[PDB]
Amino acid sequence: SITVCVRKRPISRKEVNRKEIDVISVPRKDMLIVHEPRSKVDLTKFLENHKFRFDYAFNDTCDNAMVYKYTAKPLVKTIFEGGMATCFAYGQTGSGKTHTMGGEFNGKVQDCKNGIYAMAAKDVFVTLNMPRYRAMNLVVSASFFEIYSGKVFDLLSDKQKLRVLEDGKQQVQVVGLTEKVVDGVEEVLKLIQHGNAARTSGQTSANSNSSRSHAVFQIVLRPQGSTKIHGKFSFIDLAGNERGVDTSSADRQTRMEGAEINKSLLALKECIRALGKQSAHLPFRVSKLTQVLRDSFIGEKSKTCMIAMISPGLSSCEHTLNTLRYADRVKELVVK
Amino acid sequence: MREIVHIQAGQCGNQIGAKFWEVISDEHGIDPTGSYHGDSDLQLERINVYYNEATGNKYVPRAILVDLEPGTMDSVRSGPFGQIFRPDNFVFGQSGAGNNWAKGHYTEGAELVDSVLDVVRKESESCDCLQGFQLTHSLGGGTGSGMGTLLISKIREEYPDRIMNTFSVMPSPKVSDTVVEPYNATLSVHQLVENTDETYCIDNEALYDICFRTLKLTTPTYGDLNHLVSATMSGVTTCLRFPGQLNADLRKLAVNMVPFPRLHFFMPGFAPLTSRGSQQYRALTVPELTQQMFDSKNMMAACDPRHGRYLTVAAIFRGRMSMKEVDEQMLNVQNKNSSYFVEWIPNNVKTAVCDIPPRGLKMSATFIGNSTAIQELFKRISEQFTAMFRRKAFLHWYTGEGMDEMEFTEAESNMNDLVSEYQQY
Ligand SMILES: Nc1ncnc2c1ncn2[C@@H]1O[C@H](COP(=O)(O)OP(=O)(O)NP(=O)(O)O)[C@@H](O)[C@H]1O
Ligand SMILES: Nc1nc2c(ncn2[C@@H]2O[C@H](COP(=O)(O)OP(=O)(O)O)[C@@H](O)[C@H]2O)c(=O)[nH]1
Ligand SMILES: [Mg+2]
Repeated sequence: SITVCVRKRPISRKEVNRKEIDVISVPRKDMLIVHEPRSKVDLTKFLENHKFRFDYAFNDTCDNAMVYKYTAKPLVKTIFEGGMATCFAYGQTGSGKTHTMGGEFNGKVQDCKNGIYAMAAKDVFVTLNMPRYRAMNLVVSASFFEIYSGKVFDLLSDKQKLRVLEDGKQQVQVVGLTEKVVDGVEEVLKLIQHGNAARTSGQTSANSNSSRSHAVFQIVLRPQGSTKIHGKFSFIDLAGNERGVDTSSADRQTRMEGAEINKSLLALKECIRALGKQSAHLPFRVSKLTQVLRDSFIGEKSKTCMIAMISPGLSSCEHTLNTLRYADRVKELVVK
Repeated sequence: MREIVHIQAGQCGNQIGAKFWEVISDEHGIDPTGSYHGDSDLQLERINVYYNEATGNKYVPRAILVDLEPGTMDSVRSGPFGQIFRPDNFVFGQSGAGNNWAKGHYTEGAELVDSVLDVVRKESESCDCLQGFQLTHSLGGGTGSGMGTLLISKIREEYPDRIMNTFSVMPSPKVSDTVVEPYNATLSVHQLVENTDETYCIDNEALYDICFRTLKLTTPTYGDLNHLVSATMSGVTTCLRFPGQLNADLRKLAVNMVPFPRLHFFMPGFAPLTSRGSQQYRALTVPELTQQMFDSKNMMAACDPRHGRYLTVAAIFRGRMSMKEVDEQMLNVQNKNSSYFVEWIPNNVKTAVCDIPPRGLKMSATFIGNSTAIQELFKRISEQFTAMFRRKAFLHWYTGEGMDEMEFTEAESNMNDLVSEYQQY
């Protein structure tokens, strides 16, 4: 019961200067074709077509509101029934992941009016103001993580290093996170704008705000005067594997975080296929990113929505077939 | 008036151009140091055909001798055939193409043609009538087939009024270097046939089959086969400085030997067939070698003259002999075999008697034929080429060297059209 969507991103200006060839076509509503140039043994080049079918496929002209309406917008009428719901951002680095989740990259700033964080935090409140659901008298509170160097940090408080422990009921609890109480939608935009300004990110010329950590934004839905948890919507922005040509100026510091981004995703790649077959010991405790994402897969009231991000060009055709094959494996999953 | 500029290239061109000179300098009797010591005026009036002039019975024998690798240039300058000619015709190159037709034609071989064509522009203005261009090369090598075929086009577009002949050397599976060359073969034939007039088909498939069987030289060298081909190349050019009843100049040879509008590959025969200095041979009688010219084995091209219907049968005789028996023994063939020579030309050329004997043979002969037996030297190359090509094997040695993939297809289809052109029976 996992919905999978894919989003081809458009071609940048610099990739036109290097004369990049676009190979990803989205001809229909829910298909995609990868045009792979292949050569035979006698130097006769030919072309392969890799069809895919998803729940919904996005073009390169789609905006973040349309990506929102088909991914996280159906999952708001779930959090007000008692369940919990998440969404991933899984792909290559540079493939538009924090442009979808975080917001539109407006150069020096982050226009957080776009993004999936703000558009769902707005839509909780409109849903909370309906007379059917206003009767429950709930309290919306928001928290916001950061997973850097395998360890959990916090971004509401400045640099509170955090632990990952477990309840006796087999429930992972990060403790002690900061959980501010949100008044309105003008309050939750103040968290996200202050949150993204403190997220650890590199500084270069190609991707001046490349993600260096697996940011997790939670909106906790609590009844008033009970201190339980009635619903959670946990966003997940990943960091993305990077192992193509990342040899620019990488010192001992750059590949220190560099090999730990790739280590955290192999643990995530294994838990997908281990859930694919049956009865195996699900390696959730390998990386702490997989221990946070435990309730997304095996949750009895969990409805997730992975958004597979795709770089369009020819030089990223290798990572593209890698990334699309996992999302097809994510789609073919029946937990319970 | 009747001047000839000569040119040759390649290893096979240079391992016969030394063998070409030593035979003609002893049939004409020419001293290899630069001088001449003879007696007859048959060998003295015609000194301006190949050769220049200088005082003191000396000259410079002009022939453009060129290859890129310097090992071949230093191997044809050692002996008495070395100091015979002009040192300013020392035209060599920097890096020898390693049996690559592509480097000898487009990248590297198309660089030093200006150092070759400048020599030809100076050996043309000094003469008064240039009556040909001769060429000796191998049809499946590197600069012998690369540069030697390109220098045809550089002169044919500058001297189009000159009849050009090439002493062609077809390769063979038995004697072989750079083992696979149907790629080097048909690329060298395609630009040859479209740009030449006369083509003498010499192959090493027949020059090794004779030595395996008749001369019993089972494992020879190139120089043992260079001796065989250098005896015919004097038997051909004896109609250039030794006149006779058939005044058979190369332009007159061009008209009298080419029936169809396209050139054809000539299949020369030979005299009684031994090596150098071998005894146990009879007197070279005239009626015996009629069977030795029309033999199914005595051919310088591996063919089938029992099936190839004759077109031109011009055979030049050499040596003081009876003129009456020459006319009678030829009439034992066409008057008995109507399928061997067939009805195309009334009164075809069948004799030309020279009196000067070659150095070592008295009353010899030289058969020069042309017939449809040269199908089999087009089918054996093409069947060894179509196995190379319909799997596109060994394709990448030319495609990265500034070539085209579809130039093979024309040079394949040009050869297949020759075979269907030969069933005009
Ligand atoms: N759909 C889109 N339309 C236009 N520009 C886009 C789109 N998606 C991404 N971009 C641009 O692509 C650039 C890099 O996007 P980004 O979101 O950083 O990729 P990324 O995968 O998140 N890199 P990282 O942050 O290390 O994961 C930015 O300039 C974005 O504005
Ligand atoms: N009969 C004969 N064939 C030769 C001789 N030298 C070379 N060849 C042929 O020519 C081919 C080699 O071509 P080559 O001239 O060496 O190429 P290049 O030196 O790179 O231009 C071989 O396949 C041989 O069969 C020779 O002296 N006699
Ligand atoms: Mg990002």
